[PDB]
Amino acid sequence: LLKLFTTMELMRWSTLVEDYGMELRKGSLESPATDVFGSTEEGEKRWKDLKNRVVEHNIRIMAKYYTRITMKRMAQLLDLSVDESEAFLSNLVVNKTIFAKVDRLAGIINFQRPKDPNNLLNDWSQKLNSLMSLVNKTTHLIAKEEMIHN
Amino acid sequence: GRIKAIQLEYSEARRTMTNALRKAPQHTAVGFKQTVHKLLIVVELLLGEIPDRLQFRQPSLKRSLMPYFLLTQAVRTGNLAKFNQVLDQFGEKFQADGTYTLIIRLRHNVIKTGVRMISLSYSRISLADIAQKLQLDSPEDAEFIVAKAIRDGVIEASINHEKGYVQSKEMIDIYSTREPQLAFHQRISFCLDI
Amino acid sequence: MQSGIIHAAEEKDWKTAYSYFYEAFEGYDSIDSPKAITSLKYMLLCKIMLNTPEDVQALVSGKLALRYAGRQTEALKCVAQASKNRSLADFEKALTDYRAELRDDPIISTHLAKLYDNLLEQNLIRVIEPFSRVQIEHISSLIKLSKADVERKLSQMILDKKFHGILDQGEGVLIIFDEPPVDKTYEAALETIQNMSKVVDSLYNKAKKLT
Amino acid sequence: QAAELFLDTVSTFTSYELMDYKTFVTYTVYVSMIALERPDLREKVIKGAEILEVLHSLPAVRQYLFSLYECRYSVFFQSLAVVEQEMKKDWLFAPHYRYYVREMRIHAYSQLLESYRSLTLGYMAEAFGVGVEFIDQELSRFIAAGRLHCKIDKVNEIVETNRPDSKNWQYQETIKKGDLLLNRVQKLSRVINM
Amino acid sequence: TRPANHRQLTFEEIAKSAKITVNEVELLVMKALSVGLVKGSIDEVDKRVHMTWVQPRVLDLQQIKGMKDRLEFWCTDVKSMEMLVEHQAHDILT
Amino acid sequence: AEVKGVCTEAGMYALRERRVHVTQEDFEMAVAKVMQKD
Amino acid sequence: YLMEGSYNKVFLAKGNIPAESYTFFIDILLDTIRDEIAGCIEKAYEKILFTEATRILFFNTPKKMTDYAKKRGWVLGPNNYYSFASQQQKPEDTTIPSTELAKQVIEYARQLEMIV
Amino acid sequence: EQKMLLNLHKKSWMEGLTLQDYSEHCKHNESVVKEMLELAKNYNKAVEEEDKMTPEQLAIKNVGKQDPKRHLEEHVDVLMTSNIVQCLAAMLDTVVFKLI
Amino acid sequence: LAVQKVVVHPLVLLSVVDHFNRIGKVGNQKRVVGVLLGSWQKKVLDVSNSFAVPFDEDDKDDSVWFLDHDYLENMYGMFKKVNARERIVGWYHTGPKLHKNDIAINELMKRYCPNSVLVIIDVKPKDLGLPTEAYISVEEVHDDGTPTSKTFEHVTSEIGAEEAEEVGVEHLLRDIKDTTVGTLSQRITNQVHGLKGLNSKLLDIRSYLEKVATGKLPINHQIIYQLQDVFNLLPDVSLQEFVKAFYLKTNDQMVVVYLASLIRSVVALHNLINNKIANRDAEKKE
Repeated sequence: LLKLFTTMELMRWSTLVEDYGMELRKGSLESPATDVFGSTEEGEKRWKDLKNRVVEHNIRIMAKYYTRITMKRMAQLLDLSVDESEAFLSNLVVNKTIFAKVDRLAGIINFQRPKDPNNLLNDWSQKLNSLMSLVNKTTHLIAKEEMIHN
Repeated sequence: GRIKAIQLEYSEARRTMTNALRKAPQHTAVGFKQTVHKLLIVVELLLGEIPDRLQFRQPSLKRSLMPYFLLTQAVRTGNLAKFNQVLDQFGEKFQADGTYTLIIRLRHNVIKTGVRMISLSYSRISLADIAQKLQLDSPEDAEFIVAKAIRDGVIEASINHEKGYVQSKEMIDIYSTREPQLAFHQRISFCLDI
Repeated sequence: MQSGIIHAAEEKDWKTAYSYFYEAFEGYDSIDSPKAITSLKYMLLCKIMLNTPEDVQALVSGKLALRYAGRQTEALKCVAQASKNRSLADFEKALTDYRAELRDDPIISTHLAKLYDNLLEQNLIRVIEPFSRVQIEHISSLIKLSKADVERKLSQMILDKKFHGILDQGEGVLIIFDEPPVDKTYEAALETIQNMSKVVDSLYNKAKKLT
Repeated sequence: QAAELFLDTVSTFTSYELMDYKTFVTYTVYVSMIALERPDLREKVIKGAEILEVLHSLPAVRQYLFSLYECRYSVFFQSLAVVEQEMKKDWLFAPHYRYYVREMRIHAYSQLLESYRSLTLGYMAEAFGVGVEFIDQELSRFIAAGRLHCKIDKVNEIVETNRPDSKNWQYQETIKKGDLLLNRVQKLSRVINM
Repeated sequence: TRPANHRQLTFEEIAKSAKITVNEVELLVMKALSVGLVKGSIDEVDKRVHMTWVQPRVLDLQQIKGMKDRLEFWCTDVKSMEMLVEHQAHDILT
Repeated sequence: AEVKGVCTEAGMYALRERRVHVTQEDFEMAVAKVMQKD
Repeated sequence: YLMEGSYNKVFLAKGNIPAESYTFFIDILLDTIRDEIAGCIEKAYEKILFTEATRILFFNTPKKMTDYAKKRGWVLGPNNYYSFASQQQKPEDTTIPSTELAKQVIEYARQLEMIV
Repeated sequence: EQKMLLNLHKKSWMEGLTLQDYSEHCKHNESVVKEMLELAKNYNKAVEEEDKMTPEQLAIKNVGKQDPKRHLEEHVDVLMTSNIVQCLAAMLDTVVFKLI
Repeated sequence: LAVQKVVVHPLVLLSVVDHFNRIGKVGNQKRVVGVLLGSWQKKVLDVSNSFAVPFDEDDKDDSVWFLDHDYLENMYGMFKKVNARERIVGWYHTGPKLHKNDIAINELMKRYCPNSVLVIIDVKPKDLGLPTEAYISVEEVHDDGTPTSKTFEHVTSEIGAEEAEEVGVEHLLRDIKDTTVGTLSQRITNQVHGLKGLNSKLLDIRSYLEKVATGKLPINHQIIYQLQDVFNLLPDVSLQEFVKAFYLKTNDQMVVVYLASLIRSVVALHNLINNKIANRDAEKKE
C-alpha cells in the first residue's frame, strides 16, 4: 500500500477497497487491524481522508503527464462524479496545490500554465547546454575507444 | 525630389525633400521652405503616410499651406467627395503652384486610406456599405477596388461574392514578428551613424 | 471608544479606528471594566473591514483577550473565518448563529452591508479562480445568488479591474483571461526617452547661445 | 498632471485669486474623468469627501460625474454636451474642448464594451440614446484611430471586443516618441555643423 | 520510428499497434512515462500523445551510417556560420 | 515660541492619525497640550 | 482607374474614346487588365462561382473562360466553384532569418568597435 | 611557452555559444534601463548647471558628486554588449543547433 | 565524482613544457611523466606545482614501464618542506593522448593520493583547445555483464593563475596580448571560437562514426546511446511557439539597444558641443 502511494502512476480507489479495504478496516486474526480506519467516527473520517489522498495523488499524477484532460475523463479516473471531481479540483486550485484551468463549457482541464517567452527560450537554452555537454562527453567516450582499439 | 515625385519614386523623393528642409537656412529662404513644404505634403500623402500637423502652424507656412491643409484633411477621411471638393476649389492654386499633377494621383490614395480604415474598423462589411463610405459609384465598382487592395497588400481581407461582404483578417500580433526588429534596425543604425 | 465609533461611522480608514479601539480596550482592560469586551468586538470588526481576518485569531489568543473569550469573541472569530475562507454562505451562517451578538450590535449592524459586499467579491473571485471559461449559471449555483445579480456584479468587477475577464451575454459564459504584467522595461524606456528629450532641449539652448 | 495636482489640493485650496472653489472642484472633476482610471476615480473623486460636499451645490457636475461611473450612458452623453458648451466658453479649456469630449466619448464607448465580449449596435445605440448609424460612425472613427479595442460586424451589427497586449501599445509610442527625439537630435546636429 | 517533428502519436495508432482498447492507451503511456521508457505528455482532449524522448537503443551499422550522414549536414551548418561570423566580423575579430 | 510650538504639535497629531493634512482639531488638541498640560 | 482598381471603368473607356485612332492601344491594354483582375481574384477571393466571374472578367462567351482557365491553371470545382486556396504560402514567418539577423547585429558591433 | 601562457583565462568553447538566462537578462535589462531613467533626469540638470558655472569649477565641483554623463555611458556600454552578444548568440544557436 | 573541476596554474604548464624539453633534448621521448602538487578547495582541484620524476616505457609492450617512486617520495619531502600546503594531487604526462598503461601508472600514483587526478598537458600548441585534459580513475560498472574495469573519467579543466603568478604571465605576454580589443569584440571572438570548437568536436564524432561504419572499430553502444540523446536534444526552431517567443525576446533586447544607442548619439552630440566651444574659446583668446 505504501509503494502504491510512492509509484508515479494512477491508483483506483475502488481497487484499493477490494484489495486493501478489508485488511485495513476489519483486518485479520493473524494480522490485527489498527484503529486508523476503525468503525468509529474518527475511523470513518480517516477513511474519507484516505479517499481524498487517493484522488489528490491521482490529480497530482494527472498533472505531471497530462497537458489537457476532459472533465468526463478526470471524473472516471478519480472514481468521482463530474461535480465532485470539479469541486475537488477547484479546492486544490484555490489552495495553490495544483494548477488547473477548467473550461467548463468544453469540459477541458488545462494543466499547462501560460508559457512565458522567457520559459520557452530558457528551455531551449537548457537543451543547448545539455547538448553541448553531451557532445563533449561523447568525444571523451570516443577517445577511450581509440586508445583501447589502436 | 521633385524629379522623383513625377517618376512615381515617392519613397526616395520623400527622403530628399525632408533632407532639403533640414539643410535649408534656419531663418531666411522662406519661399524655398514653402515650395518644399508644399511638395513634401503631397509626396507624404502620395506615399500613404501622414503630413506633420506642426508645419501648418508656422506663421509663414499657414497662409501658403492652407489649400494643402484642406487637401490633407480630405485625404485623411478617405472620402472621394471631400477630396473632389478640394479639387474644384483649389484646382487653380495647385496649377499655379506646379503641383496639380500629383494631386490628381491622390485620388487613388484617397481610396487606399478609406479602404484601410474600413478593414481596420469592420470585421465584416457589405460591399454596398463600402461604396457608401468611400462615396464610390456602385458596389460592383467597389468590388474591384477592394479586390486590388487585397492583392496589393493594402488590407488583409477576403471577399464573399455570393454573400456580398468583405471579411477582414484577424489582426496578427505585430510584436511577435520581425517588424519591430526592422523598425528598430533602421532606428538603431541611424543612431550609431550620428 | 467613542472616537473609534465615530471614526468607523464616517467610513474613514479603519487602521485609525482600530487604534482607538485598541487603546480603548487596554484602558477598559486595565480597570477590569465590563465594556472591555465591547471594545474587543470592534477591534476584531476593524480587522475584518481592513481585509485582514487572519489577525482576529491572533488577537483573541492574546493573554489580555483570553479572559474575555466568550460569545462576543466567538461571533467575530467565526465571521473572520468566513472572510478568511471567502465563503458567503459562512457569513449568513455566522449571521444566524450569532445574530444577537452581531445583528443586534448597532455599530456592527451598520457595517454588515459593506461586509456582505466585500465578501461577495472575494467569494466570486474564489469561485471563478479555477475556471478559464465558466457558465454564469454555474457561478450562480455555487454562489447561491441570482443569475442577474451575479452577471451585474461580475461586469462591475470587470470595470473595477478586480479581475480580468469578459462577459458573453449570448452564451452566459465568463471568460477569465491570464493577462501578462506590463513590461516595465518599455515603461522605463518611454520615460527615459522623455527625460532624455529634455537633455536635447538643454543642449539646444547651449548650442545656439554659444555659437 | 492636472488631475494629480488638482486632487492633491482639493482639501488645501486657497488660490481664490485664480478661481472660486466650486469652479476648481468642477475642473477637478472634469480632468479626473479623462485622466484617472476607474479604481482611482472611485477612491479619489466618487468617494472624495471634499468633492462630494461641493457637488451638493452643483447638480449638473455631479450628474455628469456619476452618470459615467454608474453606467448611465444616455445620461452621460446629455451631460457631456452640457460640459462641451461650458468648456467652449472657458478660456482655459477652449483649445481642448474638442479633444476632451472626443476622449470622453472614447472612455464611455470603451467602458461599455470593456466587460462584454460582444454587443449589438442597437444595444450600444439604446444605451447612449442615439441611433444605430451614429454609433456606427463614432465607433468606426475611433477604432480606425486605434483608440477602441473592438471591431464592428456590420452585416450582423455586432461589435466584437479585442484584447491587444500592452506590448503593442508600448512599442508604437517608443516608435512615435523615439522618432520625435531623433528629429531633435538630427536637427541639433544640423545646427552644430554650420 | 517517427521523426522528432512528427512524434505526436494519436490514441488510435497506439491502440492499433499495441492491440489495446483506445481507453487503455492512456494507462499504457503512464507506465512508459512513470518507469522512464519514454518522456512526453498526453493530450486527452485531442487524443494525442506528445512524446519528446525515448530510451536509446542498440543500432545497426546502417542506422549508424544514417546517423553519421546527419553529422555531415550538422557539421556543414556549423562551418557555414563559422565562416559567416568570421567574414562579417573580420574587422572587429581579435 | 509657544504659538510656534502649537503648530509643530498640530502636525504631530496629524501624524498620530496617519493623516497628510492638518485639521482644525489637530490645532485645538495642540493648544490644549502646549498651554494647559504644559 | 487602372491604378485605383476601377477595372469596370477601364472596359467602359473603350466606348467613349475621343477618336477612332484610339481604338488600337485599348486592345493591348485590355489584355493586360484581364490577367490583372484575375490576379486580384486569386488573392482576394477564396472561392467564386463559374458564371459569377463572367461580368468580373468581362468575358462574353462562357467558352472563353475554359481556355483562359487552363492558361491560368484554375482548378474548377464540382459546384462550378473556382477554389483559390493559395494563401497558405504566407510570408513564411515559420522560419527565423538567423543569418540576416546575425549580419545586422554584427554590423552594430562594427559601428561600436571598428570606428577606432 | 608564450602560446602556452595564452591559455590562461581562455574561456571554453561551450561558454561562447552558451546563452545567458533570459529571466536574469531581462531583469538586468529592466534594472539598468530604470537606472538611466534617474540618470537622464540628473543629466538634464548637469547640462544647465555647467552653462552658468565657472571654468575653475569645471572639475572641482565634480569631486565627490556623481557624473550622470559618465554613468549613462557606462550603462549604455554595458547594455549594448549585453544585448548584442545575447542576440547574436541566440541567432547563431538557431541554425547551428537545428533539428532538420 | 570526487573532483568537480581541476585548475592548472601557468607555473605547471611552464614546468611541464620545460620538463619535456630538457629530457627530450638528450633523447627522443614519446612523453615525460611528473607529479602534480596542489591544494584542495571544496570539490575543485588547484594544481599549482609539479616536479619531474624518472620515467621510461617500452613502446612495444605497455606492461613494461618504470617510474622512480623513491624519487617521487624524496622530491615530495623537498616541496613539502618549502610549501606544506601543496600535497600530491595526481600526475601528468605530455603524451598527446591517453595511453593504455595510464590506468596502471595511476594505481602507483593512487597510493600517495587516493583520488589521484591525471592531467594530460600537451606540449604541442593546439590552436583551439586547452593544453590540459584532467582525468580521474573510476569503476565503470557495465550493464552488459562484462566485469567492472578501471576507466578514466574526464574532469573539466581550467587554467587559472594566482595573483602573483598572473603578474608574471602578463609580463611575459605584455607584447603579444592585445588588450585594446573591446569587450564586445572579445565576446564575438569567443562565439567564433565556440563555433570552431563545436565544429571540431562534431568532426571527431563523425570521424569515429566513419571508422565504425567501415569496421575499423566496433560499436561501443555507450557512444551510440549518447549520440541518440544528442540528436534528440536538437531543438526544432521551426515551431510557431518558439519563433514567436524568439521574435518577442529579440524585439525586447532591440529596444534596449535602441534606447542605449539613442542615449549614445546625444551624449556624443554633447561632446561635440563641448569640443566646438573649447575650440572657439581657445581661438578667441589667441
